[PDB]
Amino acid sequence: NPPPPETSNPNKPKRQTNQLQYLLRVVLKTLWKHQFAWPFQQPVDAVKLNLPDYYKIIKTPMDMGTIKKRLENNYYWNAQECIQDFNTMFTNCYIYNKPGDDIVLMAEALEKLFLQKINELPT
Ligand SMILES: FC(F)(F)c1nnc2ccc(NCCc3c[nH]c4ccccc34)nn12
Ligand SMILES: [Cl-]
Repeated sequence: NPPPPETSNPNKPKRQTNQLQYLLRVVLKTLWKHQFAWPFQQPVDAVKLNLPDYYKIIKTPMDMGTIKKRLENNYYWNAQECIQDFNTMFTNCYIYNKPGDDIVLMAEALEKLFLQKINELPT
């Protein structure tokens, strides 16, 4: 396993915005409770899950546990940065797997719910 993505970086400029607060309170916390959220709540453990090629393929890993901790730690500058992390998470699942795989069906459902929630954001 490589080290997981950082959740703190003292030199990085940070900001609290209404949209980032909404991404944590509403978007993250709703997706987190979905029946399909569990594979995505922590970094992929390639040793535990016996996926020795996972990080041979996936070079920008991302997961909702990392996103949650970034949001709680005030890591982001803006909502778009956080949205990009969600998109990286979904894309990684699609890249490492194949259409029709159970885990891909899970990511597809979560991505549709994610887009539904970010379609309208607070001002
Ligand atoms: F680690 C991640 F994020 F779960 C993840 N991303 N791509 C993948 C590809 C395979 C995988 N095997 C872990 C156990 C498992 C076997 N069949 C499943 C069907 C749905 C969910 C988990 C599984 N886990 N995996
Ligand atoms: Cl601020």
